[PDB]
Amino acid sequence: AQYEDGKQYTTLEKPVAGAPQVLEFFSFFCPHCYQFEEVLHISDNVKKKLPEGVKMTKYHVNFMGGDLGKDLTQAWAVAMALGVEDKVTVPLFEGVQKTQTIRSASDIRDVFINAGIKGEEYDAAWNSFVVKSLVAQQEKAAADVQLRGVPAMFVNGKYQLNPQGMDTSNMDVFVQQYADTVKYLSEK
Repeated sequence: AQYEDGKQYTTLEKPVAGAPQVLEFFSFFCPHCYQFEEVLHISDNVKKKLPEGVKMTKYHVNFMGGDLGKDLTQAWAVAMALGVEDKVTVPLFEGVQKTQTIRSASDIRDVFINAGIKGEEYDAAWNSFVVKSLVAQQEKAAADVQLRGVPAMFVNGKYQLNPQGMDTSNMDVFVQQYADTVKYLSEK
């Protein structure tokens, strides 16, 4: 066929019940994730092609970057709670990988402040139980699929994208193939 299990995607031998429809994992320490988000805009091009009704979820992971890696998972929880993902995603990636000005939890907090989130509001969220349960959700989702590398995308807890089975000569064309594949998997 044109789409083949084991080619553009794989099937989880152990499917995950109740999983989000489209689930992307990343780390702000992850070089290909920087490419995916900042250069390719994968999340965004997938969204523009997703069927009516199907929602998109993106979670941060702990297994890169040690202690700062976990801080970033908690910060990403704060980002989701406040709904400011689209304001902090670029400065967090650039702060970790481009300027390398993010070295502490306080430096992460600076990104939010500069983005216009109030200090008191950031700190309140950071320490909140709603954020703790959001950290929990992120951890559980990665655990459910035995996640050991990023970037990663899963459709309906059943299928995992396999971009290594794709031509990267042209980055526009790769992105649309990736997106068209997610759409295909979402209609399965």
